[PDB]
Amino acid sequence: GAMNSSNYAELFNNDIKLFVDDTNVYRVTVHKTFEGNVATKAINGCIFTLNPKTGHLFLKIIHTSVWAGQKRLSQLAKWKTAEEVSALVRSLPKEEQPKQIIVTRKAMLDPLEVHMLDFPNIAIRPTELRLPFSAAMSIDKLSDVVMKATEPQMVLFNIYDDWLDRISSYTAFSRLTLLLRALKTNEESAKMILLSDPTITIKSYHLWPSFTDEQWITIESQMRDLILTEYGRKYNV
Amino acid sequence: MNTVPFTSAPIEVTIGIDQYSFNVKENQPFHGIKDIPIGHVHVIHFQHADNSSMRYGYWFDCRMGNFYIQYDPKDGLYKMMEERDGAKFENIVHNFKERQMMVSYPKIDEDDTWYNLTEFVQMDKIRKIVRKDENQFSYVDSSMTTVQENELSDPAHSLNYTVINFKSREAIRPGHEMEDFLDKSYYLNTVMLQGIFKNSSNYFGELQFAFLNAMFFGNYGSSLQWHAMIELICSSATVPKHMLDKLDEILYYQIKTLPEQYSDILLNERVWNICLYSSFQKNSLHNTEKIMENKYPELL
Ligand SMILES: O=C(N/N=C/c1cccs1)C1CC1
Repeated sequence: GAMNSSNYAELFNNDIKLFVDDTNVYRVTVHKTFEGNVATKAINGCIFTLNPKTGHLFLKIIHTSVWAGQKRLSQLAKWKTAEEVSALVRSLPKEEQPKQIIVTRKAMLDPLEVHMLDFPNIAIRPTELRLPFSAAMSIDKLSDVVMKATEPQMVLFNIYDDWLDRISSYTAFSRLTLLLRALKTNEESAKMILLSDPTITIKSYHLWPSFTDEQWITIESQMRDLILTEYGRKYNV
Repeated sequence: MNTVPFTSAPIEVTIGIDQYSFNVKENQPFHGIKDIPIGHVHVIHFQHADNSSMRYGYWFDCRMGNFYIQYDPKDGLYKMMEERDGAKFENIVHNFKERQMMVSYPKIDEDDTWYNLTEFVQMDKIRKIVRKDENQFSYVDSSMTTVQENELSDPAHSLNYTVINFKSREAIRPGHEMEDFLDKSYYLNTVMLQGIFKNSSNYFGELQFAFLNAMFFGNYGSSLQWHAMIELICSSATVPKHMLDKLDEILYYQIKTLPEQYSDILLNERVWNICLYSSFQKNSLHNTEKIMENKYPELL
């Protein structure tokens, strides 16, 4: 069934599942041509495939060369995403293959389903949640590896850093979606909040600063706070 | 011309023959239907005055034997049967005609409707979809489910339509996922036409039988099967030109014959809007598009 607030704790049970987000797969800039017509230039993009229980992120980098000589690129993006997700599952040992894949956008259902025909026992599900995974490219280290890539490339991260050493998956995922929500609704302010203090560093093998427990409490409140201010500005409420 | 005599009419019933129908009263002296045109399949179907649900009936071809109808008070239905004694049967027919207790198959000579609806339907293929090989004729009703319906219970009573599924390995070649799903040509032409049906006439034939079961019996899974077979052609970029033109004629006469009051239960909005306006073949069904627009603009 479709994933929603009701069946939300199912994310953190012991059935393996992946979220797949395709919002950053086909990225362009729009510009004007000499003759004044509009043209797009593609830039490198990514499939954001995440295990919400473990934090394991399978960032599949989509090099612009994939688009060369192809038509209907936004439609092709969905099929390429499905082809790469499927290839990822085939690459995984059987005991690591997911039992569900949850796509953040309903247009991915038919492509993934078609590509996953070889895995009838993997359930492809939509979601009613409004997840902020599009903001993944607001995370400096992920944007950097995507933009530097010269070939297709899979890069593996733990998007929770070492948080699970100290908090539950449930809490880790809420923190992650809170941060990404904030980065989405007001990137500049969100990033300011994370980095204002020069004495709280990001480990070379991490994505986020090494906040202590109490500092995470303050940070989250600052992120909360930002998101509701923005909602206030956006709806004149 | 051929005859299907009736032993009696013990219960009030609306009798259909092909696209015609007659109300018969309880124990009205009714003894059959005459002047049935040889050369096509036919269907005789019953809706009891007392059970407005349950439609039911028999597909037959008068060339394959002498058939008649007999009410069975145990099972509560008009049953088709075969008379092997040719002499005994001509005798019954002649006497009833002499007594003029038979209605005449009421064909207008201008009218090719039934031919047009049944052009590719052949009794031999019907008996493969409705498997009951002790009889030369085939019983269909309102409740019978299809094989594909059964996969998602009693197989003896199933409609064994050819299974079409757009998200299956059958339909999708590995490595041509996107191509085959957006452009079903390989599934239509290689898998279904060359592979399973062997030729377009068998495919059209099943398409037409499914339609007729859908609109005469109110058989839900027949309507599903008719729409799927339309969608497969319309969603193929490469169709033989002779199939497109024959398809437009086939659908035209089906839409034309459609009860106006059942237009919203027998025509799937999505499928029709996609075939007529989005699909590869949007421009290839002029007659069908023109009758759909003038008769059911609401659905679109
Ligand atoms: O759901 C249905 N209802 N049909 C009613 C009918 C009654 C008599 C003829 S058709 C079937 C798809 C058509």
